[PDB]
Amino acid sequence: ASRFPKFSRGLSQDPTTRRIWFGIATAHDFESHDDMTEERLYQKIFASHFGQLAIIFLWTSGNLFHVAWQGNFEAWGQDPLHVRPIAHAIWDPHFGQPAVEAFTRGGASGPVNIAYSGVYQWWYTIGLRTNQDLYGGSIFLLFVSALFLIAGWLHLQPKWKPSVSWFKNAESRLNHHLSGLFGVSSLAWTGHLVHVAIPESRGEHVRWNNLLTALPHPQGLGPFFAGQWNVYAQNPDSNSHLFGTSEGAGTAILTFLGGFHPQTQSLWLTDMAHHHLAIAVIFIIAGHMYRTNFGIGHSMKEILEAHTPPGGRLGRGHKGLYDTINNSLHFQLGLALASLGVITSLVAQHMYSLPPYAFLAQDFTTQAALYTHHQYIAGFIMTGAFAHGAIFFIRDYNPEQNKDNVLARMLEHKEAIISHLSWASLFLGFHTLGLYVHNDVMLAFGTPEKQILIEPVFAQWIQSAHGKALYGFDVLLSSADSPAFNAGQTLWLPGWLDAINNNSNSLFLTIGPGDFLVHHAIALGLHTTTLILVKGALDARGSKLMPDKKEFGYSFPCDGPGRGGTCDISAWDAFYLAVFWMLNTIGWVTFYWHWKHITLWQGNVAQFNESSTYLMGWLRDYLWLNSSQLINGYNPFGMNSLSVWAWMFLFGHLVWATGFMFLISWRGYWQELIETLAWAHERTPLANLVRWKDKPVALSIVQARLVGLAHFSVGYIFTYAAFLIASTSGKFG
Amino acid sequence: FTPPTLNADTPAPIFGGSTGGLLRKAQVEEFYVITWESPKEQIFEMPTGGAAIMRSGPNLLKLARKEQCLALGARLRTKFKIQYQFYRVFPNGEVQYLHPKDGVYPEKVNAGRTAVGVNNRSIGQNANPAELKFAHKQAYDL
Amino acid sequence: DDPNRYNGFQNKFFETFAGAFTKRGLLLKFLVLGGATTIGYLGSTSSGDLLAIKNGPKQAPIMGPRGRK
Amino acid sequence: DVAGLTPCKESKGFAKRQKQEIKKLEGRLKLYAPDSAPALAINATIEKTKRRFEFYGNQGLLCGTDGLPHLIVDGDQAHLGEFVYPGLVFLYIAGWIGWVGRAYLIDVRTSKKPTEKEIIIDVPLALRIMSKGLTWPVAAIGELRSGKLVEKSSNITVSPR
Amino acid sequence: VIGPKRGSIVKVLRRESYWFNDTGKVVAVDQAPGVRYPVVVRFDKVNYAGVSTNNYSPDELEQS
Amino acid sequence: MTASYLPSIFVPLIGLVFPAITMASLFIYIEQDE
Amino acid sequence: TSISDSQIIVALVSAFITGILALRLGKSLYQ
Amino acid sequence: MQDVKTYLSTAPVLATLWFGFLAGLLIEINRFFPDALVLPL
Amino acid sequence: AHSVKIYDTCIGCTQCVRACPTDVLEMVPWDGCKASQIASAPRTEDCVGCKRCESACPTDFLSVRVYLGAETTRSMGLAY
Ligand code: CLA
Ligand code: CLA
Ligand code: CLA
Ligand code: CLA
Ligand code: CLA
Ligand code: CLA
Ligand code: CLA
Ligand SMILES: CC1=C(/C=C/C(C)=C/C=C/C(C)=C/C=C/C=C(C)/C=C/C=C(C)/C=C/C2=C(C)CCCC2(C)C)C(C)(C)CCC1
Ligand code: SF4
Repeated sequence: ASRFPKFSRGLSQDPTTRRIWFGIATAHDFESHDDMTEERLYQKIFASHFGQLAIIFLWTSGNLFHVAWQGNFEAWGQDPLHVRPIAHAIWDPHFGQPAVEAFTRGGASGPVNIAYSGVYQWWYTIGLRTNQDLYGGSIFLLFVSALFLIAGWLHLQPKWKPSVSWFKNAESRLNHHLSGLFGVSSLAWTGHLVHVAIPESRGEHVRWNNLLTALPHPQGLGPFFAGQWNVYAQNPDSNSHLFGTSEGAGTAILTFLGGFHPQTQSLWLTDMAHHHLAIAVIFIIAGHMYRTNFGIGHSMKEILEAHTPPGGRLGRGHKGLYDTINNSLHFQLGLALASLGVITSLVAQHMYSLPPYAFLAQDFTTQAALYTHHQYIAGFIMTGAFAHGAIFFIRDYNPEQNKDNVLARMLEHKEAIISHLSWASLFLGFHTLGLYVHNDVMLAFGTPEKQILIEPVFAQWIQSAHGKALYGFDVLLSSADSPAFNAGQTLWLPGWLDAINNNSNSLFLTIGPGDFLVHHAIALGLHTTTLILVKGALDARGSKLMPDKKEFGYSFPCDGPGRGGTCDISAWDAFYLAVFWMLNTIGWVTFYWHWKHITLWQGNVAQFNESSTYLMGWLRDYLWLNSSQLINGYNPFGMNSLSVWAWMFLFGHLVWATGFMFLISWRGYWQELIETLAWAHERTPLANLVRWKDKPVALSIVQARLVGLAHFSVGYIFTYAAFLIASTSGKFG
Repeated sequence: FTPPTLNADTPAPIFGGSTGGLLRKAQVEEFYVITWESPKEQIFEMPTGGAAIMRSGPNLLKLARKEQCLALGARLRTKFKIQYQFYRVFPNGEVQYLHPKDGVYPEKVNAGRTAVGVNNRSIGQNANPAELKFAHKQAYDL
Repeated sequence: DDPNRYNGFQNKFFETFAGAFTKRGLLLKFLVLGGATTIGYLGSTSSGDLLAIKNGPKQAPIMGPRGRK
Repeated sequence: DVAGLTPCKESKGFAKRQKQEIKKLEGRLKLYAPDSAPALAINATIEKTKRRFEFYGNQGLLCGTDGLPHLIVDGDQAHLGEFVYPGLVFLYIAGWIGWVGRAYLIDVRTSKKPTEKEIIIDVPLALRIMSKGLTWPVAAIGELRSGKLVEKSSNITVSPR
Repeated sequence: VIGPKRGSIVKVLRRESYWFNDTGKVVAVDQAPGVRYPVVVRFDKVNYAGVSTNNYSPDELEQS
Repeated sequence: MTASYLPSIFVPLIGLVFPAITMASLFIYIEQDE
Repeated sequence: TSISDSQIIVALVSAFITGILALRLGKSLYQ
Repeated sequence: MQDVKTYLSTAPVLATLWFGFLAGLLIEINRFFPDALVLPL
Repeated sequence: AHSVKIYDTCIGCTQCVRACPTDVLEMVPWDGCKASQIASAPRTEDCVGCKRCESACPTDFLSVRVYLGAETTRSMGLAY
């Protein structure tokens, strides 16, 4: 009768606690709500996007405010290499005096947290210097979030609600997002870099009160409009330049040096400015491709129809894909998440090797935390992309309009795809595990010379093709007579070769047999997770065991014990099973990154080169060895600032085991137990006076799987984050 | 077929009590009542757990769920060869005859029975969910 | 259902008017206000001895590795 | 040298590992009488280690930083004996096994009770099938070219789309 | 007659059948006017439920 | 810190009072029959 | 330099207004 | 002997015999040709 | 409660009716099979969703199909 799940009549009429759980867990599945129209669906999605933007901007404004109010941003800027950043103050009434004095770091007057997000380095690089600058930024972002909230409320009003056709205008949206959202934003950012960040890094102080007075270049906009742009690169910064100080500074605003700043071990600000200018030009050009209102452009549908091979190997090609993609929000979500996961992996892989922020390479814990953060985010995003592809096939795929096109051909030979993924996973797993066990047994028997150590010569050849002279292949920028070397020796190679031939940084680290084995483990993880996800996506509509799986939806428990048993037969269950494998794969990736960088930072890379070829080395020289300071955070003899990370380590272990509980015992035990407890409560005096309204029931099968998965993932993340931070900050090395 | 009425003078089986029985649901929502005729005093197993002696004649047993009524009735039919019928009883005194709606057990085909839920096509000839997008109906409902 | 339990109960009826026959209006609002204000006052006016977080650090900073502070 | 790896003959780490292992074995040996069986076992260990290291040196293995032979699997002619030659031997053996298994399955699908033939293997039939694996690649190519190797997609069970 | 001859080898065209693109032997065909799936097919291999026989209409069976 | 008392004020609220009000309101809302 | 109490209260008022707008948007999403 | 030969031809007995023979062959090969990482040719 | 559907592939073996623990299915006259009967589900409001009727159907794919949903009081099998 219009209870809490007002969007679902069936849940509202459920007299159990299942109503509450499923109303909480099915709120954002707008397409499943009762009396849902596509117009209302699109408008609700638009307003929810506005709300998310407001939330993101509030989060960043709160970061700014807390750093401005409780941080040491000015003290850190005066002395970055010997000041620990402060995240925020701590007011825990449960602390004792030893905890109060253990957490007083960073020159604070009380317990504080030490930031590991890199916001200090990032804000110092972009020109922010004082706490008033950060406060102004926080207030501005509060205003921006308020504006987005106002917009989200406004476009839901009757006279400003957009129509469905407006939401399906793909060409105009692409044009505007490529030109303005991507291109003009990058143009504005390079304008900031030219006007504020670079002068700040060269000792000048440019703010709003002198933006029109401060001259970014002595020859302002003359050579720009005369075509002689080289004037903006005549006087680059010297190698004796000190960041933020006029000593050794130059006058060029758009250089092309490449490599790293010698004192900050980061990319040059002028190189990044020229980067953003170039990509802004490219994006603004690219955003003029499609046809909106002026008779010029492209018709994306006609592009898709035109692209069909005449030989018929692809069938009808891409005919009907425009309508399939524009009519299905799940296809768009899957594509967006795929691209976003790839780009997040790219960000993680490029910021550790090419640090863009000053004094960020020296902050080892910050680098490790950032890498692990973005890699886990990327993995989750990829799982989401595949899950939404499965949801597209179940709910949005029409075989009538998609007849013999590429999607239908994928569905046709899906058995071949899944079988070849199975073969690749099996081969990789068998041989990598066998080599690891061989090495383990050889070290166990005292004969390390009998190991199967395969040199990663392909990646080393690529490194040599990038300018690495350590392996002596002498080709493609490793040789003086190569045409690529001659072409590049004038522009970036003086910096790039110097940076890549420096082994003190993380630019193309030296690799060996352990690197070979772990990259093959990574390939195994990627291939197996993709196998599970693609199998779920392509068997989502049906299979031999359940030919009518599409009528049962995306997430259903099972089809009963008939036909041999049908546990985890849904595509949602494929996602459930692939979350474990992605967690494992990102765990391997981060374990490798972290160990490689611990042995690099400490200066003893021989430990990794000798111990990473067998798994006992991984257990002992990485996990057991680096957890000594972690587990001593609090002990019978006292406690220190790592006590919080020890407590979180144990906390993550506990949540992991509780996830095990929800994943092993399935439903019936708890339903019978709850029956018994209901009897007990109804028969107990002084307590049968208190009565429940929702009949207590055991958790459902899908809900049990999801709760166990959430516990497992939370324990995974917290345990590894605690270990990572404690072992990288207990020894700053 | 005229459904029988639920007599209130039918003795219950000899049972010593159990923790598996009627609860607050029986007094706020509904319960069930199964009746059967027995030729002799014999021991049967209660569906809620335990043993009881059925009367040599009419019997009357209160249950909390329909599934327990079917379990006891199936055991009675396949073991003691006893005809049974049960009713759904509401707190307001409403009694609904349930199991032999037409006097004949559902396993035997009987004339006058209407086909409910019967689809005139193969299971694999269902419409795709995509064609029924934004329509508040299911593929199997067509 | 014996009705003769207490004899002197005029005081208890007299003193309890804010809670009885109020439900969501008076009792709930009073409880929210008198919990928020009470805990705020206690946390703002607690002395150093009773509460360690407000006592503040007393020893010198322990200082971290690699000379970072 | 093929990724900055020195040959193990003039690798100082390889010789250091030789010396360390021999010294450890001799230290274990000092606590036993010369005529005792444990002494004979340890001396056999020492001889085994010496011959192992001499064999590793004589085949031009590439030792990295410290003494550890590293395998080159890029197809270099100087290292064909590490992966290409044993790899081909493996391919011959694995293809043998699979081919003869496939042949046995073919030869028992025409039987009246194939499942009994799978749980109870026809040893004479199986053995005369196994004998045919000597020339397995030729048979595989012949079946591929004739079209008897791959089943047509029209006769293979597939799930609904 | 209705469908294939008795004992003939027939291939299944039902997409939802466990024996799609598989060969079976016809056991019996019912000539009663009104039966929708009169052809009885025996198969050499069982399905997941353990059943090795099914009923099909003549239009979803082809001669080898 | 400019206002040291301000954490001692806010943390108790968002820690105890805000959850109390939020959970009370949500419990009243999800138990409505309408 | 360190922020003042006037700045703190300005931030608090701005957050209160943003909360009002958030509640408004939530009520608009509800129905 | 027909039944005994049939039992000995069962999957587990034949697997035991074949894998034991293979293990003995490999063990003896390693006895006479041990600790080889490179195929000499 | 749950939705139970019967298809024309049914052969009137009655095995789904005998396996039902809550008496949801029953056999009705029909003329599409040799048995001259077909299953039907007139009282699905009593269905719990066990799919025991599905396990008892001998057709290649099931002539009786249970789709679940709603999860009312009778569906959850609650005695309290
Ligand atoms: C120039 C015109 C223009 C502009 C500026 C925008 C801008 C926007 N639109 Mg679009 N829109 C337009 C025209 C335009 N629109 C037209 C003409 C239509 C149809 C007629 C639409 C239809 C439309 C819909 C239907 C939706 C939007 C949405 C949005 C907003 C989402 C932005 C977002 O989340 O990602 C912005 C992300 C970036 C800018 C980052 C891109 C950078 C890439 C990844 C490269 C990597 C750089 C890296 C991040 C930099 C590192 C930074 C680090 C230091 C922190 C955004 C503000 C969505 C929304 O949220 O609405 C509220 C939405 O749902 N628009
Ligand atoms: C769960 C999501 C999540 C979270 C919590 C984080 C958290 C973090 N990221 Mg990551 N990131 C994520 C997802 C996430 N990331 C994904 C999916 C991507 C891929 C696109 C990235 C890519 C990424 C990069 C490339 C970088 C980070 C950085 C950071 C850190 C700084 C905080 C931040 O982003 O500033 C929050 C900032 C904002 C919300 C403001 C962004 C808005 C920009 C400035 C818009 C510019 C357009 C402008 C308005 C146009 C002008 C208009 C007109 C004048 C022309 C922090 C550790 C940075 C870092 O590590 O620095 C130390 C960094 O460099 N992230
Ligand atoms: C742009 C990003 C994006 C968007 C817009 C959506 C939108 C949607 N998704 Mg997708 N999804 C995404 C990313 C996204 N998702 C990613 C990254 C993943 C991989 C993890 C998934 C995986 C996924 C699955 C598997 C499913 C959806 C579903 C849905 C729909 C309903 C979601 C719902 O009920 O919300 C309600 C929100 C929840 C139930 C989440 C509750 C909180 C979770 C469990 C995390 C809590 C962790 C922990 C307890 C909190 C921290 C504790 C602390 C102590 C550490 C909706 C259309 C569902 C759907 O379409 O149904 C057919 C569906 O089945 N999504
Ligand atoms: C260490 C734990 C572990 C291991 C070894 C495996 C191994 C495997 N999983 Mg599993 N899995 C695990 C944990 C594990 N999983 C967990 C925690 C989850 C989350 C629920 C999953 C979820 C999962 C899914 C969803 C899928 C897999 C798949 C796979 C296969 C991937 C291919 C591969 O590696 O082939 C190499 C094979 C192995 C590493 C297996 C071990 C081989 C042993 C060592 C050789 C035999 C030794 C010896 C002779 C036996 C002695 C016993 C006795 C005779 C005396 C493989 C069989 C995928 C699959 O089957 O695709 C083909 C797949 O779809 N797994
Ligand atoms: C999302 C951003 C964010 C986050 C996570 C935090 C986190 C914290 N703040 Mg800060 N704060 C923020 C923004 C944020 N703040 C902003 C924008 C302001 C300006 C008004 C402040 C002003 C502020 C003060 C004055 C104090 C804190 C304090 C605290 C701590 C205790 C919690 C508390 O009392 O909150 C109080 C928070 C507010 C009054 C700000 C309003 C809430 C903001 C706007 C976020 C709300 C929306 C956000 C998206 C959450 C959505 C909920 C959920 C869906 C995730 C905690 C570390 C206390 C502290 O330092 O203790 C040591 C303290 O005394 N905050
Ligand atoms: C990005 C985050 C995000 C966004 C944009 C939304 C958006 C939405 N959710 Mg989802 N949700 C989220 C996170 C999010 N939710 C999380 C983390 C959970 C917990 C798992 C839920 C659980 C959930 C449920 C169970 C339901 C929704 C509903 C809704 C809709 C809002 C209607 C409603 O009841 O508002 C709730 C909020 C308000 C009505 C007003 C309060 C707004 C915020 C939360 C607080 C504002 C500040 C507050 C007053 C304190 C400040 C004090 C002072 C300054 C004033 C809308 C589509 C409902 C719906 O109709 O779905 C279709 C619904 O039933 N959501
Ligand atoms: C897939 C992973 C893998 C791989 C590639 C290897 C590979 C190897 N291991 Mg390792 N090992 C593994 C897993 C693996 N092992 C695991 C999981 C364990 C734990 C149980 C071990 C434990 C282990 C130990 C303890 C030892 C090895 C040894 C060896 C080596 C030789 C073994 C041997 O019998 O060669 C001898 C050669 C043969 C048996 C040749 C095959 C003979 C057949 C019958 C073919 C006959 C010829 C054919 C018909 C004609 C071909 C053409 C002709 C021209 C040649 C070899 C480098 C040994 C070694 O020497 O270390 C370096 C050793 O001592 N391994
Ligand atoms: C299921 C599905 C889905 C999803 C899916 C996915 C998620 C996918 C993914 C995918 C992916 C994730 C992909 C990736 C890719 C990649 C690539 C393709 C790459 C390429 C590269 C290149 C080409 C390179 C080049 C180069 C280099 C090498 C370096 C230097 C420079 C240059 C540029 C030259 C959807 C929803 C759609 C729908 C349905 C189906
Ligand atoms: S549905 Fe299946 S089990 Fe039930 S009568 Fe029809 S064929 Fe028999």
